[PDB]
Amino acid sequence: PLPPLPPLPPLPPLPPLPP
Amino acid sequence: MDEEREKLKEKLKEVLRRAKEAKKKGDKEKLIELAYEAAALAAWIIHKDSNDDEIVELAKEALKLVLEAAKEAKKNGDKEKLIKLAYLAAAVAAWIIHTDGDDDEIVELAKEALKLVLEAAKEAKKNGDKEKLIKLAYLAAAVAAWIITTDGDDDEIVELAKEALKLVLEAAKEAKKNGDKEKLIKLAYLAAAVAAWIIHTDGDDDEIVELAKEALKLVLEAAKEAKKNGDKEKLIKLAYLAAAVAAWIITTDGDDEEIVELAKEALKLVKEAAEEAEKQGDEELREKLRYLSEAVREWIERND
Repeated sequence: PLPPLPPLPPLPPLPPLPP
Repeated sequence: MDEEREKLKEKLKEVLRRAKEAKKKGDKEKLIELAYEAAALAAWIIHKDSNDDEIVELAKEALKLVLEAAKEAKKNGDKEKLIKLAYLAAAVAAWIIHTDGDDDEIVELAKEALKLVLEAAKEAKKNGDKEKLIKLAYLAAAVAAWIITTDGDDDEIVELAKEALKLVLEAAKEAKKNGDKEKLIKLAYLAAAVAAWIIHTDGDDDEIVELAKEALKLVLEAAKEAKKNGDKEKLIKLAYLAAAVAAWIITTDGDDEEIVELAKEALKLVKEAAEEAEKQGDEELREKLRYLSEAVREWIERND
């Protein structure tokens, strides 16, 4: 059959920390 | 082998053939239909990590089809098909990002899909639909979060990330007014991640500091709801984000009475999450939360 509409993507990784 | 991979491969390659025929022939509404089908085929064929390069090219060509169908639909003047195509473009973009990681032409394609969603979200606010506004803002922030990581040097990426952050903050405010809190939490996650990367890659200005403050108070209230829902896992990541955003503001812009208030609240949030992560047993997160808690205390307590 035809696949469903694109779902929401996974969350992006955690951001880095200040030096 | 995987018979479903093969069928999805030739089925998607069919749709691109028919779409290139309908474009050549001159009918536009079938080209929009074929764009819908290409996006669903593309996002599903890459729904998990695949090693075949032919799979990722069809996904990129499907995205290119969605963008082509988006610029024709804007000239015909159908707002609702433009919003759906914008949704599809970003979703397909971010799934190509998730699977293949970094190749060369996804940067320019994802950038084009990001500008498209920012327009649709403005147009969705004009229509007044809150469901589509949240989803479009979710995609804009998810895509902008990635682009600033891998690109960062491009001048246009700054403005698009700032517009995406400003967009998800508005969507997180209407999600608070609807009632669903799980969607608020994910929007706050994106708000912090983008805000942290903007200060990371591009420094501060008058507007970045103001947006980051809003994203910081947003994740603080989101982590307050995560503690009510009794979810340890999302709580410790929200506390990480709160400290991170608070750390990037203080170490680059400094702190007034408003920033120290939010920093203190985030600091007590991290100490609670550092306790919960050591219970659950997360060695990497346990030592990064200690790094944040110490770094934030040292900066706050320098006038002491």
